Amino acid sequence: MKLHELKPAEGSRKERNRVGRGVATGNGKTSGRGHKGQKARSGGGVRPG
Amino acid sequence: MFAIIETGGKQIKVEEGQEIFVEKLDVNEGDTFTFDKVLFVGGDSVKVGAPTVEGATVTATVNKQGRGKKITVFTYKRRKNSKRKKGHRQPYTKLTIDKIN
Amino acid sequence: PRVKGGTVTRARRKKTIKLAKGYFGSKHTLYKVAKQQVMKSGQYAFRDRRQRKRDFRKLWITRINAAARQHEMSYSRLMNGLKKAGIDINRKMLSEIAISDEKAFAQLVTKAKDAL
Amino acid sequence: AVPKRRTSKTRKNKRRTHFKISVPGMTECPNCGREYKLSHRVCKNCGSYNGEEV
Amino acid sequence: NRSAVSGGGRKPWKQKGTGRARQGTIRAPQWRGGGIVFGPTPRSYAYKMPKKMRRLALRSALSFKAQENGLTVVDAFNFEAPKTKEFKNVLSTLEQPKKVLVVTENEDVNVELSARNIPGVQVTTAQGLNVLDITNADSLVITEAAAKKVEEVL
Amino acid sequence: MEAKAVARTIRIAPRKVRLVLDLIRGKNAAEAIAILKLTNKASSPVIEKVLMSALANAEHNYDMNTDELVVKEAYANEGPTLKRFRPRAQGRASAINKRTSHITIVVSDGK
Amino acid sequence: RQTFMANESNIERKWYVIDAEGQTLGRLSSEVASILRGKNKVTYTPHVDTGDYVIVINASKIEFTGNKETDKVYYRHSNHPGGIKSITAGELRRTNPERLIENSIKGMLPSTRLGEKQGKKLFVYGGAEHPHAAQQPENYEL
RNA sequence: GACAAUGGUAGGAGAGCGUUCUAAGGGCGUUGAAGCAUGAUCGUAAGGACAUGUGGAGCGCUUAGAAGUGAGAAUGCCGGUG
RNA sequence: UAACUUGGGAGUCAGAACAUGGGUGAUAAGGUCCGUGUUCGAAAGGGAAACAGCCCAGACCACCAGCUAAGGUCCCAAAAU
RNA sequence: ACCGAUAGUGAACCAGUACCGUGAGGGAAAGGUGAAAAGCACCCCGGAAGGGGAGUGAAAUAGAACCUGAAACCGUGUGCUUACAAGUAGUCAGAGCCCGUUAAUGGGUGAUGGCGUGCCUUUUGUAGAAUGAACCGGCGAGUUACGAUUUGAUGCAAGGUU
Ligand SMILES: [K+]
Ligand SMILES: [Mg+2]
Ligand SMILES: [Mg+2]
Ligand SMILES: [Mg+2]
Ligand SMILES: [Mg+2]
Ligand SMILES: [Mg+2]
Ligand SMILES: [Mg+2]
Ligand SMILES: [Mg+2]
Ligand SMILES: [Mg+2]
Ligand SMILES: [Mg+2]
Ligand SMILES: [Mg+2]
Ligand SMILES: [Mg+2]
Ligand SMILES: [Mg+2]
Ligand SMILES: [Mg+2]
Ligand SMILES: [Mg+2]
Ligand SMILES: [Mg+2]
Ligand SMILES: [Mg+2]
Ligand SMILES: [Mg+2]
Ligand SMILES: [Mg+2]
Ligand SMILES: [Mg+2]
Ligand SMILES: [Mg+2]
Ligand SMILES: [Mg+2]
Ligand SMILES: [Mg+2]
Ligand SMILES: [Mg+2]
Ligand SMILES: [Mg+2]
Ligand SMILES: [Mg+2]
Ligand SMILES: [Mg+2]
Ligand SMILES: [Mg+2]
Ligand SMILES: [Mg+2]
Ligand SMILES: [Zn+2]
Repeated sequence: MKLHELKPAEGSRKERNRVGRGVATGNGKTSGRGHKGQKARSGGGVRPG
Repeated sequence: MFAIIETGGKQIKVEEGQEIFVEKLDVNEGDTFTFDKVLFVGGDSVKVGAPTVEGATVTATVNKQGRGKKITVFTYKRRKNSKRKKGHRQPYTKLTIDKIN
Repeated sequence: PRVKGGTVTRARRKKTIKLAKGYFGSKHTLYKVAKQQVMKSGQYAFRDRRQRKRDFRKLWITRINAAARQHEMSYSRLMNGLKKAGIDINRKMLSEIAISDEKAFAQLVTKAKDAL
Repeated sequence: AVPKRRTSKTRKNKRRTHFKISVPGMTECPNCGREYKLSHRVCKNCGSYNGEEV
Repeated sequence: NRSAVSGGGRKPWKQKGTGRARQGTIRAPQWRGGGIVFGPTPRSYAYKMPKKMRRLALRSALSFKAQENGLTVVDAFNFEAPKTKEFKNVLSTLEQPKKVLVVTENEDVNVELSARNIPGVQVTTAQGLNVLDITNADSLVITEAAAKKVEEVL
Repeated sequence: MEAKAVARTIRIAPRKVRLVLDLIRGKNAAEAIAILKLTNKASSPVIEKVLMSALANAEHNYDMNTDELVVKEAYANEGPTLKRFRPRAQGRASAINKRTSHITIVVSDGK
Repeated sequence: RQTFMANESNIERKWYVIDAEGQTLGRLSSEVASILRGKNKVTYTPHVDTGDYVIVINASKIEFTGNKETDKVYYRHSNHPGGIKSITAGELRRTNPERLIENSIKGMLPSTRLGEKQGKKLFVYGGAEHPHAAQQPENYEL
């Protein structure tokens, strides 16, 4: 292990889900929130209970 | 003398000294291939195959074995956020006819 | 670190315009209009790669029917006869025959009438 | 009184055919041969019209 | 951000009547000189491994050097005054590569200075011994004392 | 051979210059001078000075005889603008553009 | 690929003559339309006028089945309002039968550029004679 | 090799292209970098190279890390031109 | 050749026609409310001139190959005057 | 492992200026010649601006908002085509004319023919006469901290961990 040959173990690291970056991702344009509801808003939600 | 030969799922009309283009074949780039599903024979001596002419054939010489022009498959469905883009180079095999029968 | 969106918009858009080369007016100079007409070209070609087959089949059919009518037959009775006889040459090769030399087509016809 | 659609370069140019101006009613002055002038008008240079200075 | 950006407060134009968009402040992100939406904020990235895992890292690194033959034990260093020319002559007489890590029991000012100005060469003292250091190195030169001190720690 | 002369930052607008250049393009030089000197448009003096400059510096620098010359390409390119404001009613402004031109005139002997 | 396409300098547009003494116009005009488009040639190629010419003769002697000559009607319209004109097929057979056959065949041809060209290859005469023997035509029967 | 599956919205899962910076390594560059423009180029896709003109000084490549990480729409904002 | 159990993540709570058994209505509505099934939604293609919902049928890609479905075979417009 | 002139300070420049408002107050735009000024002696056109040659310079195709210099936009020249034709403007087929490539089933144009009602949003459902966008370019939207939960990884294991 030199600094030009680095490699983690398998499946330790995993790439962040970026959201609202085109429709080909399955999380573009609504970002996994659907259409037009209280849950579809910034801060949108209720108390947990 | 022309002939009609069943190859690549389809039929082709040939002449001695004709350059054709067929599907990919398990064959190399300068070797010889032989067509055995001859269906028809033309010229002065016409003879019909039912389905094929018995034992008649066509020998031919391979020249190139390569990949065709690159069509772009793009499909599109409107106001539903759905597209594909998928490319395709369909292979071929170029032959140069030598003899009929 | 900051990211200026340099070079990538312009590349991706130029590529689309050069696909739109040859189109009318602003469809070869703008990006939005060219993009959307390029998508139309894609779907249209997807279906034309199918239409093409049907078209040429109808063409082969029409020519063969004309030749059979010259030989006092119809397409239907012709292809039935060839089927019964057993010969498996297609419409394309039949058209090419009927065009290039009439003798061999007449011979096919007599074979079919024998079939019937 | 308000257009719904922009006027393409094609229509703009098809309309701007007849807007041009023409070659004027030009001729030579025979007092000086060259120095072309307007017909039925005085020559600015020669001050002439049918031979006579003006 | 939207809030720290020297302006705003004024509603630039009215909510209705104009054929202009809804707007609430001239410093919103959609604007030109507007505030930024999330962006970065000051942070630390330092995190933590357990003691046993970090000691393992040291052992693994040194084992890698010793398997790669980048380990060379010298009796000692004795520099009555610092001299880089003399230290590089030493490194030549020991036939070392360019980029190498050097270890002592203690500071050893004279040798630290005699190698302070060489770019490929780095110095540490067996309690300042780092994975980054001994992996940014093709060889490792250590004294007998420091070797035993590492041995008895680990 | 070729000679040119140019005039940059001209106050007249190109749509109003090109009308005249369409009368000069591809004609004898004296003919073209007369066209400009007899047309009552206001760009025609300016075009004339560009032209006579071309004939002058052809006769001078490149050494061509003024007689054999014709106007090979005479073109006008958009220059800058000067953006101005004409107050229309009810507090509304309306923009004005004092457009510019780059009158170029290129002269040849036919070879 | 291995298909022929027809071309100018590969077409022989022939002339035919078709008499219509005791014949019905639909069962004539279909054949004539096939002739005009080129449906009866092996070199049929749809982007070309591969077809032959036709000369319809004794069109004043044309036959109608049933009471069409009093109940079949040729409506048309001038783009002014109330611009309806109507003519019974019989009265048009009396006045201008050439037009009658022409329109019957042109409704049986396509309505494109090429199709109109193909319609221009038609010639109709209510009489029994014609000028167009300069190009040595031929009789056709069905 | 045999056999099968492969329409798809909200949406869930996975494998990836690219951008800016950084560590290490190996490298290119005034005999001409990036950038721009042109092309009939490769890849299953995002996208990558090669040439030529311009240009005149920085830039890739491998592995890994971190993000101000990708725009066609918000009566979006700023500028430019119609 | 599916099912169930545990746990992570969701979205959905505006539905529509057709056919059918029924209510309401006027044994009216492309009406409305329910049960059953299909299609669309989320499904292109072929027929019905055109026409989400009707009939046939479910597109990985290519092919100037062949058999068929509904529907059709005088011409437009492939194929039986 | 901060920006790099639409960023970063509202302000890289004579900026809390210019401008707006009675007033409190609000509040901009605007960077780059070249190594060096060696910053175009001189002749010609022109009233001048501006330009063409000459000469400085490696370079003026670096000549004063003077590094590079995209797109929209405006034009000039020309190869193929177009004045009986009903067009989401294309795609598939296709002669003819013109040229000659990252030389491989070549490029441009396109007589004519078949098929074919834009994108987004929102909708049971939109060609829609429902919404939005004049075009072009830049800018512009799931992030960070602190805890919790589950999954993956690794370390020690009835111990682990600060
Ligand atoms: K379904
Ligand atoms: Mg989805
Ligand atoms: Mg979108
Ligand atoms: Mg929404
Ligand atoms: Mg809702
Ligand atoms: Mg919701
Ligand atoms: Mg679609
Ligand atoms: Mg951007
Ligand atoms: Mg505030
Ligand atoms: Mg307030
Ligand atoms: Mg408005
Ligand atoms: Mg800011
Ligand atoms: Mg006022
Ligand atoms: Mg499928
Ligand atoms: Mg799928
Ligand atoms: Mg997901
Ligand atoms: Mg962003
Ligand atoms: Mg209702
Ligand atoms: Mg829905
Ligand atoms: Mg069949
Ligand atoms: Mg038919
Ligand atoms: Mg600023
Ligand atoms: Mg800049
Ligand atoms: Mg410049
Ligand atoms: Mg014409
Ligand atoms: Mg119509
Ligand atoms: Mg077409
Ligand atoms: Mg609209
Ligand atoms: Mg925009
Ligand atoms: Zn005079």
